[PDB]
Amino acid sequence: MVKIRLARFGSKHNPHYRIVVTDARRKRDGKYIEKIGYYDPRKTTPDWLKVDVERARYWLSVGAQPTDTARRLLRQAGVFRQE
Amino acid sequence: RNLSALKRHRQSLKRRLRNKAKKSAIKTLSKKAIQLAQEGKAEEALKIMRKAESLIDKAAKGSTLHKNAAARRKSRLMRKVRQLLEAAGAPLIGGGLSA
Amino acid sequence: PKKVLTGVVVSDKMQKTVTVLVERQFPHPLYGKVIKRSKKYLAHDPEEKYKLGDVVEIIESRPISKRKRFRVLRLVESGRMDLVEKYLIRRQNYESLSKRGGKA
RNA sequence: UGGAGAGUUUGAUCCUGGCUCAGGGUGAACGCUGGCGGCGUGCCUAAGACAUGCAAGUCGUGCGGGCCGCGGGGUUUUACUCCGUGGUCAGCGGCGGACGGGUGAGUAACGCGUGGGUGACCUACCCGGAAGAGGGGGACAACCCGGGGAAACUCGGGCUAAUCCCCCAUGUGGACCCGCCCCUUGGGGUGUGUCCAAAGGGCUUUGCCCGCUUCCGGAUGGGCCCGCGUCCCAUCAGCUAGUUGGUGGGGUAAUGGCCCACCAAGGCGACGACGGGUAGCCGGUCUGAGAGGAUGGCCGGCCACAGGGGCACUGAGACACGGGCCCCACUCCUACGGGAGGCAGCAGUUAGGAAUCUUCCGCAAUGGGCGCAAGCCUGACGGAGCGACGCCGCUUGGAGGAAGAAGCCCUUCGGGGUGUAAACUCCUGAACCCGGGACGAAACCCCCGACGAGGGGACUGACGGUACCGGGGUAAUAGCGCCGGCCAACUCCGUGCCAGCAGCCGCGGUAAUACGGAGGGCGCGAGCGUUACCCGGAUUCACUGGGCGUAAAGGGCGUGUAGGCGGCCUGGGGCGUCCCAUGUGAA
Ligand SMILES: [Mg+2]
Ligand SMILES: [Mg+2]
Ligand SMILES: [Mg+2]
Ligand SMILES: [Mg+2]
Ligand SMILES: [Mg+2]
Ligand SMILES: [Mg+2]
Ligand SMILES: [Mg+2]
Ligand SMILES: [Mg+2]
Ligand SMILES: [Mg+2]
Ligand SMILES: [Mg+2]
Ligand SMILES: [Mg+2]
Ligand SMILES: [Mg+2]
Ligand SMILES: [Mg+2]
Ligand SMILES: [Mg+2]
Ligand SMILES: [Mg+2]
Ligand SMILES: [Mg+2]
Ligand SMILES: [Mg+2]
Ligand SMILES: [Mg+2]
Ligand SMILES: [Mg+2]
Ligand SMILES: [Mg+2]
Ligand SMILES: [Mg+2]
Ligand SMILES: [Mg+2]
Ligand SMILES: [Mg+2]
Ligand SMILES: [Mg+2]
Ligand SMILES: [Mg+2]
Ligand SMILES: [Mg+2]
Ligand SMILES: [Mg+2]
Ligand SMILES: [Mg+2]
Ligand SMILES: [Mg+2]
Ligand SMILES: [Mg+2]
Ligand SMILES: [Mg+2]
Ligand SMILES: [Mg+2]
Ligand SMILES: [Mg+2]
Ligand SMILES: [Mg+2]
Ligand SMILES: [Mg+2]
Ligand SMILES: [Mg+2]
Ligand SMILES: [Mg+2]
Ligand SMILES: [Mg+2]
Ligand SMILES: [Mg+2]
Ligand SMILES: [Mg+2]
Ligand SMILES: [Mg+2]
Ligand SMILES: [Mg+2]
Ligand SMILES: [Mg+2]
Ligand SMILES: [Mg+2]
Ligand SMILES: [Mg+2]
Ligand SMILES: [Mg+2]
Ligand SMILES: [Mg+2]
Ligand SMILES: [Mg+2]
Ligand SMILES: [Mg+2]
Repeated sequence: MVKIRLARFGSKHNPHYRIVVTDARRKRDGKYIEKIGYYDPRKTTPDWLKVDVERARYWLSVGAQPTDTARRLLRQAGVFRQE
Repeated sequence: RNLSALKRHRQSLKRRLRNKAKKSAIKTLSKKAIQLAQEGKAEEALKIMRKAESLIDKAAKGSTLHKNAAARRKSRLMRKVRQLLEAAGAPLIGGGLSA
Repeated sequence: PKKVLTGVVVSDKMQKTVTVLVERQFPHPLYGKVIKRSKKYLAHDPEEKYKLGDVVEIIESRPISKRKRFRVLRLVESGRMDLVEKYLIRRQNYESLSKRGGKA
């Protein structure tokens, strides 16, 4: 199935991830279906997480499955906040 | 040495037999039905035709034929059987065939 | 869009099939001038309907054989053996180009 | 935000023309030299051969067991026998092993690029919707009993569970024949007939969780087809017999000579067929003013390959690198019968070579497989290690300091040079020492809420006692090339067409700024030179952007085939050409 997961993009000791949609079977850094966010785990800037809940919600609706820290990040942007 | 891809192997040899058998049963039944129609033996020819239609759809149940491969086989068969009783049949036991 | 080409039937010699000759101008990548250039398609003709010289639109289509992947869609201009003749001489020439000559 | 030229044919000249330099680039290697760090990068050759270790498994919440323990029962006691529980092992079964990872050998091909087509198709796991699980039956491992082989391993007999196999039923629905309607290639309806379903498991047990069945849709991935693009040789000119097309079969998820039988005699080529050579293709890279040229190495995408050659099984998917069979070549075992292998996974060894790294740490992060979960596996990966191999940052000190030591070097014998350089005065304080010491990590999980949204909690760091912060604190490596012109920089001695230099032009035949050394000078600087290769200057294959009376170049002349090209006026079409919109042009 298609996943929502992290793609490692920074540099040696400088991790930045792209939050991506992709078939589970790509390499982690290979061709992805759509970037739908980014994550800087060092919080080196004020702007260290970013999602696009609209698209995130889209891919969930067609059954993308997010990895365990992708969903954590998605939640942190209120992808799932329903109230 | 040793894996249990080893297991995967011997499991396959099992399936290789299950499939082979199921499929033999069809070929040999389908032929039998076709030949009963070349003889215009309509009631009996359909009685076999319907059993073979079954063993086919039954094959497709699990991973032997599956699909539209059974549909292929079914069609190919039901064609020849109707077309071979064009030779003065009148489908008697009238099973397999739409009026 | 299934591709549609327009051409000249230059062969009836087959059962349910016509050779169709299709030209295409275009400017030459480096040297500019407009170059003609052509290619023969084998097309599906199930009524053996179209005849030597007819100008037909030919359409992309699901394979009929090796070679045959087009069907003759409609008839544009009926009859004109100049094109056929033009094409015909071109292959007449071929005979010359070899290892001998004279009356050959 | 874009274009520099020079040296060399002559006694001199102008032109033609080649050769050479200056510039940029590099997975480099070689020489002399070598201090720190960050980030990259590192078998170009043998797709040669490979020791050793590790590299794909997981699930007891599908099933039944063996072995080793412990505990509770039925009896008055033993014997026998029943139940519970701990460890362990494989077996049956499910999912994964078709991904990830390696390489570029082959391949000039729908292989790749790009844009389309599929009324000619498939898609496990995932999401949405509709509906369903009622009866019954069977076998094979495990285990038990025997045989055979040295071994790898193998044969026979008996028992048994299941989410293993089958039969009947239910038919939402679907498949197939025939018909009918709408569509229009095999798209979507509809009727009769026929055919086709299912599996159980766990509980904080009646109602939840995880599964199972059929169908319809989505999503992702893929098959196949087509237009167009894709190197050199014509001293390769003709090629083809499944060849080209038809009919009907076979085969497949599906179109197709894909394969087969029969029939017709086609198909292809100078717009380069057939043959030979070479090569993985692209995103991109380098160069260039551009147009071009060159290239495909890191990373990303496609393809192909897994000692060489075939092949099919299983399966959603493979004709499968760590699966199966056969043939070939090697190496190993061998009781001579027969067996065991396959680093182009990570390291590592050897061989070839001018040359290419550690048998390192860790699953903490990201990602993948299985598992309800706990977790397990992961040489993917995250790091560390080696090499100046590249890039970038940084140090070997700063301020003062003579009319100006000493040595060395010139000298017109007065002087001049190295040279504020050193010595020396003061100042700072790379190295080193002490102390604190990270970010990367918040989820899974547990509690509350409702296993939702939301809130609370706990656990977790290979790198690493590193980064960085603070306190101490020492004047602490300089090399290499060049100095005739092109080309920045000249003097002495030695040498005598020798020894030697030399990119090109040319130096050396006793007063050499060209050889060798010295002093000095120029250029770069932890580097500087050399070789090799690429583009450039090279308008020196000229499209941009050249030529042919005598420099190289008009065919000995014609004829006229293909082809190229084509006077003036009107009209239609709108192929070329131009315009707008739009889609594509991933990272
Ligand atoms: Mg298993
Ligand atoms: Mg001369
Ligand atoms: Mg001269
Ligand atoms: Mg001159
Ligand atoms: Mg390094
Ligand atoms: Mg190599
Ligand atoms: Mg391990
Ligand atoms: Mg046990
Ligand atoms: Mg087990
Ligand atoms: Mg070739
Ligand atoms: Mg294409
Ligand atoms: Mg569903
Ligand atoms: Mg038995
Ligand atoms: Mg079953
Ligand atoms: Mg039934
Ligand atoms: Mg090659
Ligand atoms: Mg140029
Ligand atoms: Mg090898
Ligand atoms: Mg092979
Ligand atoms: Mg499967
Ligand atoms: Mg199969
Ligand atoms: Mg495999
Ligand atoms: Mg393969
Ligand atoms: Mg291997
Ligand atoms: Mg290795
Ligand atoms: Mg050697
Ligand atoms: Mg390394
Ligand atoms: Mg993980
Ligand atoms: Mg790594
Ligand atoms: Mg934190
Ligand atoms: Mg954990
Ligand atoms: Mg000078
Ligand atoms: Mg002298
Ligand atoms: Mg000298
Ligand atoms: Mg010189
Ligand atoms: Mg530096
Ligand atoms: Mg040029
Ligand atoms: Mg030249
Ligand atoms: Mg020109
Ligand atoms: Mg010229
Ligand atoms: Mg002359
Ligand atoms: Mg001449
Ligand atoms: Mg003349
Ligand atoms: Mg002449
Ligand atoms: Mg003419
Ligand atoms: Mg004109
Ligand atoms: Mg003309
Ligand atoms: Mg037009
Ligand atoms: Mg555009």
